[PDB]
Amino acid sequence: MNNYIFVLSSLFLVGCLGLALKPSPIYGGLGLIVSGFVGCLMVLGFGGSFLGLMVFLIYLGGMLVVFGYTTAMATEEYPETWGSNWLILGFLVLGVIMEVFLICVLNYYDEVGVINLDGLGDWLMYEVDDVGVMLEGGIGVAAMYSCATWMMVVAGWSLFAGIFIIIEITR
Amino acid sequence: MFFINILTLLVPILIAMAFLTLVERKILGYMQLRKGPNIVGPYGILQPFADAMKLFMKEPMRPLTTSMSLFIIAPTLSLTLALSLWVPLPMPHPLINLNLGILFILATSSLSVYSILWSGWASNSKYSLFGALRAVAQTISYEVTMAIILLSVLLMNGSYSLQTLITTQEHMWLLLPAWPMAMMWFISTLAETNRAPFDLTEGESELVSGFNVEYAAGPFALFFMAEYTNIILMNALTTIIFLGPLYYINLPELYSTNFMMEALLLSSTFLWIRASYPRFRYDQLMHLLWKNFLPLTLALCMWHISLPIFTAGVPPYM
Amino acid sequence: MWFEILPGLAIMGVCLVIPGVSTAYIHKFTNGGKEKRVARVQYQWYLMERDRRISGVNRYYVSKGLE
Amino acid sequence: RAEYVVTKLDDLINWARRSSLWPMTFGLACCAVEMMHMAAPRYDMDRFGVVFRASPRQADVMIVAGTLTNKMAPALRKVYDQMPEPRYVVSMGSCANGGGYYHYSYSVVRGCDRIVPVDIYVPGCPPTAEALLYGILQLQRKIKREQKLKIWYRR
Amino acid sequence: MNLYTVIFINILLSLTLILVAFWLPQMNLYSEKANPYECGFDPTSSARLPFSMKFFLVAITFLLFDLEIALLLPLPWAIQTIKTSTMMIMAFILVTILSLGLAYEWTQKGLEWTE
Amino acid sequence: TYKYVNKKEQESEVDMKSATDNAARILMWTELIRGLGMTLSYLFREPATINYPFEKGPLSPRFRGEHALRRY
Amino acid sequence: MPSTFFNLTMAFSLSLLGTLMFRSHLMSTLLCLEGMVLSLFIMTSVTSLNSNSMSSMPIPITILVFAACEAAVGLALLVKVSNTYGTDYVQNLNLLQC
Amino acid sequence: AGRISAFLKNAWAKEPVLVVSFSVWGLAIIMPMISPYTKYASMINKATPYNYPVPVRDDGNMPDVPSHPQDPLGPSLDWLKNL
Ligand SMILES: CCCCCCCCCCCCCCCCCC(=O)OC[C@H](COP(=O)(O)OCCN)OC(=O)CCCCCCCCCCCCCCCCC
Ligand SMILES: CCCCCCCCCCCCCCCCCC(=O)OC[C@H](COP(=O)(O)OCCN)OC(=O)CCCCCCCCCCCCCCCCC
Ligand code: SF4
Repeated sequence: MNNYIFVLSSLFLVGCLGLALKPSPIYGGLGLIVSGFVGCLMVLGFGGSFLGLMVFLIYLGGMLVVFGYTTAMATEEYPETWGSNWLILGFLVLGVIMEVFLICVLNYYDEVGVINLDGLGDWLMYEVDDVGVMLEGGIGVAAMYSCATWMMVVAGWSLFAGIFIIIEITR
Repeated sequence: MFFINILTLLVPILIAMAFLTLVERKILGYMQLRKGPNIVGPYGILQPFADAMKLFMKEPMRPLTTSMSLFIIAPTLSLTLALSLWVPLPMPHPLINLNLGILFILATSSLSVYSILWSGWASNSKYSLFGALRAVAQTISYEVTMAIILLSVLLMNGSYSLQTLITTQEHMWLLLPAWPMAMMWFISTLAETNRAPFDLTEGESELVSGFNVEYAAGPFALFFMAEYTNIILMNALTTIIFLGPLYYINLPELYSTNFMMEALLLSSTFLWIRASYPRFRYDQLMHLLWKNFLPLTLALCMWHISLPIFTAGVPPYM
Repeated sequence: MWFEILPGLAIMGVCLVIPGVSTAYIHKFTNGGKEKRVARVQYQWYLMERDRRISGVNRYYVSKGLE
Repeated sequence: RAEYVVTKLDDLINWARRSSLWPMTFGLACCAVEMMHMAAPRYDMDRFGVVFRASPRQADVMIVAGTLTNKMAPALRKVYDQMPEPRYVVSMGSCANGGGYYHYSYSVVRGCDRIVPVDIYVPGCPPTAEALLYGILQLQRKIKREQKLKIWYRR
Repeated sequence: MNLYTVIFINILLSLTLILVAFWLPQMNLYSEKANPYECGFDPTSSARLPFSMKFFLVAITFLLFDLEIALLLPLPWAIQTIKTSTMMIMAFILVTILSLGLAYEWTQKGLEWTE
Repeated sequence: TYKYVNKKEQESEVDMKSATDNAARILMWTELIRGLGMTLSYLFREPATINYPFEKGPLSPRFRGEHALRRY
Repeated sequence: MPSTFFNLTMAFSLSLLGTLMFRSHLMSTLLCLEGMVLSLFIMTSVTSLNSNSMSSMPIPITILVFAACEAAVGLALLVKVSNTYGTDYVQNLNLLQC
Repeated sequence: AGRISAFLKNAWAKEPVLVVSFSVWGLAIIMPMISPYTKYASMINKATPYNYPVPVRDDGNMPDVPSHPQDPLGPSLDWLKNL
């Protein structure tokens, strides 16, 4: 329980590690739908249920296109991804041993407090709201329409122009 | 005492789905002037057990040209999700109430795609690559609308919690305020849940058993167990979001009892469709749904924004 | 005739009432004859975790009669 | 007792395979027309748990209607060698059993049985749709009387 | 925690149902039923070549709108602001420029399946 | 003698009554509803199927099947 | 909170370590560029969600409207890399140094 | 007119979708400007006491609501009732 988010966090670092080794874009895309899901857990492990689901709505319909084009532009006769060579599988297993190494190194140097495996799980929320109402996220994201209505025009204009910026690149 | 609730939540939907395989063969039959199953049981009540027990004895094809890891995970991922969407689905009081209990549906509804993409991509075959690609431009088509047809309804409701609509519908069905939404929702409940008049993905006649052709019996059932399990959700939602049955909280089994009466119609309404209409050729479906529904959606999306502020009808955040 | 369809429906029709009517009677048994008492906000959780602390650790009980 | 349990399991294992057998969307000649009239509202397959699925991986029996030419023959055993192997076969017609007409032509195999092994043979030039239906009811008991767990116990 | 009790199950209900599908059929896998299908012939090409789609531009307009959809989703809470006149306007401004962005593409032959 | 099958196009300056007549065919897609009621007209019919081994369909005295050698 | 951000900063870096070492695909580098964004979404949300800085909660979406609009322009160039070559290999575009 | 008003007649016969969209668009922004009840949306939404109303301290001033809630002074919304 106390070791909840350190697990969700290290399974994210790994979901972004194999993502960095650059297998075929499918098993990288799979490597991001996972880490995007895992991102919905820790964002939600610290409160707001909205923001986590968003990543887990964008980068589903995001990676649904990444499945489409890779079948048309980015794909070999043989994908040759993870269980296909030993150059990736070494630096996929020695990245994880480097992880268990490194985090276990600097709990010995428990002076900067970058990780405190003994003082773990006890510092995650920091005095939230206990008696309270109308506090969740989505009240903040809805400031696009009150008191932060410039985040709104500036991002809407990007999508108004993306629709024109994109076709002149195809044409 | 919670496992005894899941046990009474998953058994009574895998045992229902099974008899939708039957009911999808008889109702279609009598329209075709042909009796369906009559023999294995009294009136075909015992045919899916044969069909089920038949499929877990045949050789699950491990094809020579494939990716045996994603091969096995897609049906694990299909039967998981569409079964796991029943968790917050509120017959009056749900197993798991959620504030964002409908974004849970949308997001997990989208992961039912990757069971169709990873399958046909893993399985080396032209007739399955297509069915994978046939879902890509299908999700691209409706998923813009399964949100806004679902937002603008939940815009004159408040929170995304599905439980609130039982109180929004305490005296009226939302079908009457939003029949335009309910029309396009019905078709968007029909593209998602690829079972359809426009199937386009398991096309027996074009793409024979698309996304599904290299799969033999063992893994094969987990899609039928997932597709016919998902037919009942997206009608069960229409019996919550648009057709609001009776709450009256001293007999909560009146909700669940009228929830039955409409969900079977909307589950029996899909059955008239497959026996009544052909497919959209896969270029119309995205010309039928970015051109005709998408503008008409944004309009009513805009109308229901200026519906309460025009009048007063602001949903409360309880 | 068409009446041979009703078994496929009215056996499917004694199969989707259970997850609705079982979901309540299983709550009332666990929650003490009350409803599950869902908590959407941080206030309704405080009342629980208060009422959890005015009794034995189960929170579906004691009220007036005390002082 | 063990044998009695295994005979009933082997009688109960077959009830599924024989009721819900999914034939395969074959064709090739006139004979296939009668299969449609066996999908028709007179002699319904679906009433017998018999369903057209147009892929072998989903199939449980091949129904060979029509002249099995020499060009089609690789495509007939490339297909029979794509099912799982409770797979069964049915040879509709006299063009598929022996090549009735065209027994002496050069581009016709003189029997489906030259190539794929067969469980049952339906005769008739166009066998009546109530004569495949007698065959796929007879194939439906030809593996009611298979003993695949019995001969495992005594082995 | 209560949901992990629901969903680890459904993996097991799937994972326990798949192990009883590979280890209880009595298989006979040799060579020619494992190899791919293409309707009774040996496939010409290798099944994993460039597909060259034709809806390439619409997939991007979706890729832009899934943001825009996400950029709508806080409206059920935005109406519970005290202003409800910038939320009024700025909700019209977002939906309008979208349809303008959608109508420009609609005329300039974006969603038309290049061919 | 020949008969045109698809030839009716003639712009009669369609009055606003003939527009809704067309604009409610669309926006309620009702031409299809005339098909759903058409299949609803058949589940309530008697399915023509027959229990085969107990109800073997009709033949005629010239139906030629299995050969046989008659005898005086 | 001070166990993930070292673990998320270290997840940004591996993706920065990935989108500088290529492997013969332009479309796996664009792909590695979105998980780069993603660690900044989360390492921005939490900071805006343990501090209860709801006023900054509009930011983790504005960051992300430019995560797909940049990918959109990114994906659309592959259409114009493919239509020259049809292969999408980064080693195939070297005729500018001339 | 005729050269504009009768163009809408085919656009209502054929293309009978954009007419609704372009209408409901133009019919959405226009109605709150001619309403009797649009004033209340920023008022029914301003009455909700989500946060606690901090009381001031009496310093011989502000003849407002005294130290008594049911006292006729102050924002007594009888408009929400009897709307
Ligand atoms: C075969 C491959 C399978 C792998 C993929 C499986 C996909 C599963 C389906 C995806 C889930 C969709 C996203 C869920 C997000 C959580 C939904 C949510 O927002 O509500 C969570 C809820 C708290 O939210 P809320 O209720 O609104 O707060 C107020 C308090 N009532 O209550 C909570 O806080 C609970 C939140 C955590 C629940 C997450 C469930 C994770 C399940 C484990 C997945 C990994 C599988 C295990 C490993 C097996 C190996 C494969
Ligand atoms: C008072 C002032 C304020 C008022 C504001 C409100 C203004 C009024 C708004 C009116 C809205 C009208 C209805 C909106 C939906 C209409 C959608 C539509 O127009 O669909 C058109 C589409 C055809 O498009 P097109 O490509 O042009 O084809 C014709 C080519 N010759 O048609 C199609 O292609 C769809 C075909 C799909 C058919 C599938 C079968 C569906 C099965 C039906 C299930 C029946 C039960 C219904 C259940 C409903 C859900 C509860
Ligand atoms: S046996 Fe007769 S009906 Fe059958 S394929 Fe040959 S000619 Fe045609």
